[PDB]
Amino acid sequence: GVVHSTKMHRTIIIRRNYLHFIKKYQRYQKRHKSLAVHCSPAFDPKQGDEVVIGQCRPLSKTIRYNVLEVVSK
Amino acid sequence: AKKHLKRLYAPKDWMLSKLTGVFAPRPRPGPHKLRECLPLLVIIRNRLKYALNAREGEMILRQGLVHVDNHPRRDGKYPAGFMDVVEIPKTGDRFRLMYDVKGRFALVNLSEAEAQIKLMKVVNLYTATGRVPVAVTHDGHRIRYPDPHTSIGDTIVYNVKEKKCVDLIKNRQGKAVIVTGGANRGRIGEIVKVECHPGAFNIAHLKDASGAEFATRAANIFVIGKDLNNLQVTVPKQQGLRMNVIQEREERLIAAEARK
Amino acid sequence: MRNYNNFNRVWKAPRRPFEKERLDREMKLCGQYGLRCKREIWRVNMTLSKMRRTARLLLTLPENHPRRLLEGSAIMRRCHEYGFLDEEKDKLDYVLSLTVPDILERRLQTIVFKAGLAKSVHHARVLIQQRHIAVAKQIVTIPSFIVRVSSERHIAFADASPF
Amino acid sequence: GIVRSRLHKRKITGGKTKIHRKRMKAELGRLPANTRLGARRVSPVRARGGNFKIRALRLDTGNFAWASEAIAHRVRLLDVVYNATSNELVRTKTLVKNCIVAVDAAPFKRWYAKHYGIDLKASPKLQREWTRRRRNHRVEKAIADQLREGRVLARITSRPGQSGRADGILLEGAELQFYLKRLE
RNA sequence: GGAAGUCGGCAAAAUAGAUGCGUAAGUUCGCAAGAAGCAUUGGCUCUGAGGGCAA
RNA sequence: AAGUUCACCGAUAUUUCUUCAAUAGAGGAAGCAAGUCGUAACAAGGUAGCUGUAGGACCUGCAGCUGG
RNA sequence: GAUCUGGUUGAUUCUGCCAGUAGUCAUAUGCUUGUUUCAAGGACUUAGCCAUGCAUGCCUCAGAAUCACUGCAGCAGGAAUCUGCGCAUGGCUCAUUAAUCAGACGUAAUCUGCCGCAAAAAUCUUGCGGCAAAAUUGGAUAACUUGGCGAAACGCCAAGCUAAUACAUGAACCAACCGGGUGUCUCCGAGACGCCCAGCGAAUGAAUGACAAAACCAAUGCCGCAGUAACACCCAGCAGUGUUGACUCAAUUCAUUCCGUGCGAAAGCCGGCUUCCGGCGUCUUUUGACGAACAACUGCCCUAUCAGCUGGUGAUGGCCGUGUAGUGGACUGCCAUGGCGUUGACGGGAGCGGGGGAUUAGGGUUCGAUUCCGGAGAGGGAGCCUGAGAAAUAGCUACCACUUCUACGGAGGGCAGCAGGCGCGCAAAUUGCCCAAUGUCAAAACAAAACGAUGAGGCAGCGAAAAGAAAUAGAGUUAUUUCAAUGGGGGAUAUUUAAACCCAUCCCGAGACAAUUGGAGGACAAGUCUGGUGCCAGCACCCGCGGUAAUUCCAGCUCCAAAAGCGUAUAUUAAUGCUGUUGCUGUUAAAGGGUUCGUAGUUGAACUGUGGGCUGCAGCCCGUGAAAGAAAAACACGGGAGGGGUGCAUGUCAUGCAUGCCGUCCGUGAUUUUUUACUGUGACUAAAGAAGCGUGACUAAAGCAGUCAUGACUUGAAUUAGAAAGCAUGGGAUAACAAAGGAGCUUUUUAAAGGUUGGAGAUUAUGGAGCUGUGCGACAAAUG
Ligand SMILES: [K+]
Ligand SMILES: [K+]
Ligand SMILES: [K+]
Ligand SMILES: [Mg+2]
Ligand SMILES: [Mg+2]
Ligand SMILES: [Mg+2]
Ligand SMILES: [Mg+2]
Ligand SMILES: [Mg+2]
Ligand SMILES: [Mg+2]
Ligand SMILES: [Mg+2]
Ligand SMILES: [Mg+2]
Ligand SMILES: [Mg+2]
Ligand SMILES: [Mg+2]
Ligand SMILES: [Mg+2]
Ligand SMILES: [Mg+2]
Ligand SMILES: [Mg+2]
Ligand SMILES: [Mg+2]
Ligand SMILES: [Mg+2]
Ligand SMILES: [Mg+2]
Ligand SMILES: [Mg+2]
Ligand SMILES: [Mg+2]
Ligand SMILES: [Mg+2]
Ligand code: NA
Ligand code: NA
Ligand code: NA
Ligand code: NA
Ligand code: NA
Ligand code: NA
Ligand code: NA
Ligand code: NA
Ligand code: NA
Ligand code: NA
Ligand code: NA
Ligand code: NA
Repeated sequence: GVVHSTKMHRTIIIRRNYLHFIKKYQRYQKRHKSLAVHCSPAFDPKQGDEVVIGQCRPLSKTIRYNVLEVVSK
Repeated sequence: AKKHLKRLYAPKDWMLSKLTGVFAPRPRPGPHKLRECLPLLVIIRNRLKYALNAREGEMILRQGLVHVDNHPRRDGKYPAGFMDVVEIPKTGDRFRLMYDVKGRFALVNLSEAEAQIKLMKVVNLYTATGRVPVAVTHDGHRIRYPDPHTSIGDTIVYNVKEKKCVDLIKNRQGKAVIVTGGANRGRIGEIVKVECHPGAFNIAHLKDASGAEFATRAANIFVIGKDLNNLQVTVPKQQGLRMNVIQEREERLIAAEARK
Repeated sequence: MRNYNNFNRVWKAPRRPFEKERLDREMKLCGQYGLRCKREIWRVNMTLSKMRRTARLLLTLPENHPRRLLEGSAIMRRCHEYGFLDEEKDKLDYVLSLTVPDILERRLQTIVFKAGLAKSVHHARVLIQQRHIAVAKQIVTIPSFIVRVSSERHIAFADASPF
Repeated sequence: GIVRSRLHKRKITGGKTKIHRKRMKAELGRLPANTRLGARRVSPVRARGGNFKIRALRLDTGNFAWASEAIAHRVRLLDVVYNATSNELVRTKTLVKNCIVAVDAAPFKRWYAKHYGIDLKASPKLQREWTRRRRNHRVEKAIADQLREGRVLARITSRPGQSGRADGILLEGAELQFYLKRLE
């Protein structure tokens, strides 16, 4: 995904953008989803960067993923 | 929690008519999984035809006249499964449960000194108290001192009459396997090359005797011999050779024409 | 409740219930073959329709296809067994020319009339219903029995009948 | 009664969930123990599956280990001196995990003299392994300073309300200096 | 018991400080508004927050 | 065992507030379906018609259109 | 089968709707119905109220009988009670619900009776008066008796007897291996001895849970440094080697508490041989299977006359804790100010979700209370005990609304289980028979004195829902008499069935055993027929008939359509390119905004590419240069390869019984390496339903069977499609995402200066290898 907000402490919001296909009209549709991820101090991602996240056990009310890699810009 | 099993929900590997009753016998927990087992009541009554109904099937079983792996079983809900030896000494018939080429359960006749061994696939290894190594097989057996070279996926040749392992077959390139799950069940192939994908399933590529190529998940293969020549277990008549439906339809039409 | 026996319908009423050209054509068939009601004619229309759509789908959409060799000879075997098709013709295109009278010929009531056992189609109907006719030593009471070509030379009178 | 489910919480959008099922036994909770200093008193609790939990109500004894020497002894708790959650737990004298307590230092001084031959042993005899292990071995002044005072700070490492024990470990190194500054 | 007294609730009773929550129609948009209404408050022993100058 | 004291879960009742759906009402207003009083439109319909606006079937002023 | 017809005008060509027409396991209603087979059936309105009866119990050879119980001759059968297991399943219903569900997945975050395969070395007991050894353990309670209380109550009290596989207590030596800490003796650091502790599981703390070239000193092994798993004797190889993608996991050693939740050889029960040989049953530890709970990757109705929602009053996150079987704002204390929203949040409304049903050329529209799977509930709302499992309802407690008996003191109830009632409505069966089949439970195989329960389920009744097959004659004679055939029906040594039934099979019986429902101007098949009425009565889905000569009303005759069926009403599909993605209209018929600006959104120009030579065959450094160098690679792992291909030594205190005669495989660290989307394959993908392979259930709707001669066919039950999302891999033409905005832009060669030694523990120098200031030789350069 792509980093969307870094206004929390050791937590970021990432967004996934995709196209959804409607069978009747034979055309696509823009959709998105937002996830809350835990950001380790080993990483320093900026807004707009691409990250790789992996599933873990529930760490909070909304967090279920952990940052594993960050790609600059 | 659940104790019943509707007939429509029962596995299709058994041959139960939807119009005969509402219920089917629910197998108990045991050596084999519920979805991949054949209960003893189905074998006695619906396949061997020894029992006309389930009342007579209880008389046979509760007398201990049926031995599974050299041990009487008196429960009609006992989950008999793959590579199991069933012997009825009074009638003197010995069978082994295998998969035919299409995928259905098949009873293969056996002889003495062949109904004394069985093949088990190792699914887990762990260390028990006192630092002893234990291997868990595909039918629930626990071997307390396996070969030091044993690994997960290998096949162990067991001796049911005397209860020690005799030989070990390793799983690697150039070996004979039989598929026990999926759409290729009951087909005997030959391991060509295995793809290893960590975290996900491993894919194994196999070639039949006739040269047909197919693939399946690595958990669905069962090593049975060094190659297709010297197999360690008797297989059904077709020897795991799948044939085209076009030719299959033709021969039965010709054979039935000359059958009379 | 908890019953899984199946059942389906076999005929279909026509659209436009008052076509003059259809009404008289159906009356010729009903009196020529001795049928009781128009439901018999509409039953034959349904089975003929089912044959045609299977062939048309199978004809050219899938090309030479394992789904064409299969059930491409089965229909011909089915058609040849009952006598709905000519022996010489062996292509799926020639099953589209099947007509209602052709299927109506291969009926037990019609076969008895053309075999000389019965003087008229109405006489053939009463004989079958009276258990005076047997096929391969088996009493048959259904005038709709579609006689297979293999049993053509086996139809005769009944042993238990006074005839 | 008490529940641990998320059905009564608001959604992340701020909306309210319409609950259409009753409370289940599988999601229950129980009232806390509030363990305190005093003579031993515990009560058993039957948990799921037939197991038992020991809910301790008062404790005054535990097992404390000296990590540097890899030993342990059974001593008596003297006081509660610090709690990170709230100092009202120090006032009420409750025992929970990770709280800081002061324990009796007498057993550890005796083992020190019996092992390394240092008094903060009536006859030297042939037993002169003291110099054998006293080489390349030193004791921090902070630990030794309070050993002769009579009490030594320790950290509780067990959950008293779940097992009925108050076991711990002696503070050393940077952890000791962290808490000594707050207490002053 | 509670305005039945009397021309008429005259006269008396009644509400009440401070803090938190909450507050209608109407309206010249300023108000109406302390609208209406609900809760807390003592004594004692403790804990936290809110500063200056000298190196 | 009965029984005191506290904390928690909390039915039920009373009162106050929010939302949804239905309900009466003297009297006034507005539509639709089935004798009298005038011809506003259709022809230059006898003052060509029509649109917006303001005032007193309709009439008059102001600006616009031809569907003159 | 990719189809249309009537109605606006005096006529004509359009737009447009109304009406006709076909289907519905879609209901209701009216008039009719000879036979048989197969089937739905109080969902809709009231998750309204319910008299009565029945729906969950279980005993074998193998847990406890002194019935004051029954037979006969101590044996057998044993009522009743204690004990162990089950009653958390099945059955019913669809009130709630935008989560639940579908496909695909995780628990390394956890619990787990019955079932399978396994494991077990703690614990000074008993008898006698120190000696012995097959442990001859203890107290109490039902059923029973006596006296009873109460109107009753699936309500009770006291006293006296006595069982255990109920409860409690408790077994030394036989009997081993190994380890830690410590006192008195001998040799010169070694050995011996004495003592304390050392079992499974639990809590805490500390380690293990691998790696990937020589000199000097102290102590050590072997003949001075060549051999060389490790180790101070009994054991000279009695673990130097757990698993995974990954672990603070499995397991081992040390210290303290353990045990202060726990752990019998049931101190158990039956048989067969002549004393040992079996069959059961039970406690603790561990992991397979069967389950439970939690989590969320893509999809999931209408509404803006609902635009802001949440906000330490827990809302988003952080720290230490508590609670839980376990993760978590699940919860207490403190801290920060976040999270969601026009890609529709929040609010309101109608609905249980799927597999699937109807219709349709294709694209689609619509239904799904109901047989299989999942969720939820038991008049309403809370709380809880037992238990492996319940927030259980034919369990308990309280309140509210209904309701029952009474001697007035008190005690009871929960049919959305099966039949039956009352109400409600347009709308839905018998207070029947049986455990014979299919299953569940369990102390249980069947028989023998000796038959487990089961309104689950079966099978009969009622029952034109719907679906198959089929009667109401046939052939002739000169218009009016001659034949043959019989099925309805009535019976049968009989057959079927748990008993019945039905059905099949056989035999006294005709030319009233007699068919209806709508119509006859047009759409739309069929009268210029005859009376009666006279814009009245009436017909008419639409157009329209009737005002004294009615093609249409009321009747007779004749004719038409379907036929054991046929009309009417209401919803729905098609007709409908009249919802238009495929595929609609907008000058005058309905409908372009008065004109501009503008943000999300939708759309968006060209280019980096003709391979050559000898329809083919085989080859090319596959532009030009230049010929090991040049235009996945490269170090290192023996705990990597069942150390992969290409009778003579060795030992002998040996179970050494042994050992030898160029590219790949595996794992680890360095080096820069590009996705999405589309497309082709492969894997994985409940039945029932749909498509269809085979088969003369007399045919068919069906079903998966059957066919051929002490049995064979190795009998058969083949295949296919199934939204979207997820997994692996091949291709690069059309596209997307991301980045920059163009001045943030040589290599190689030697010379010089510097800053493994036997093993284990310290000390030293040299050498690598990199890092700089120099010097040298050679070769390039896309811009002298
Ligand atoms: K006029
Ligand atoms: K909503
Ligand atoms: K039964
Ligand atoms: Mg006959
Ligand atoms: Mg008052
Ligand atoms: Mg007065
Ligand atoms: Mg006053
Ligand atoms: Mg009003
Ligand atoms: Mg005028
Ligand atoms: Mg009991
Ligand atoms: Mg249930
Ligand atoms: Mg039922
Ligand atoms: Mg012992
Ligand atoms: Mg935490
Ligand atoms: Mg729907
Ligand atoms: Mg259900
Ligand atoms: Mg009922
Ligand atoms: Mg009805
Ligand atoms: Mg029933
Ligand atoms: Mg008439
Ligand atoms: Mg006509
Ligand atoms: Mg217009
Ligand atoms: Na009959
Ligand atoms: Na109802
Ligand atoms: Na029902
Ligand atoms: Na016991
Ligand atoms: Na549904
Ligand atoms: Na429930
Ligand atoms: Na009930
Ligand atoms: Na019996
Ligand atoms: Na029957
Ligand atoms: Na429609
Ligand atoms: Na159409
Ligand atoms: Na099917």
